[PDB]
Amino acid sequence: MKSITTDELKNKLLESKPVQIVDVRTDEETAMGYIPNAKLIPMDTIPDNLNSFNKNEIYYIVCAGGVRSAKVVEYLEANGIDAVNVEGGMHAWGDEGLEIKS
Repeated sequence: MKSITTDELKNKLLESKPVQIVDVRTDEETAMGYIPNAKLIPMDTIPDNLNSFNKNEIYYIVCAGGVRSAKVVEYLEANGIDAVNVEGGMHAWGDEGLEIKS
């Protein structure tokens, strides 16, 4: 399984092309703050949202702790979608610089 640390993912904020981050936590969790610009697609709803992903992009999958996200990476790979688990999830990312929607 492809994997990336939160520090390495943060480093990609310095890059030209925008990175695709998908937060698969529940609505209750993401409501407390999520990574700016992340797609919010709770895990249980992922099979209903295959058309949010395309076959040309890499998707970095984040959950609370990097467990749920790993199962989502396997599911996406079985559907032909490049996905990378974000190690340690939001626990590793921290709670600073997050967005909450008005």
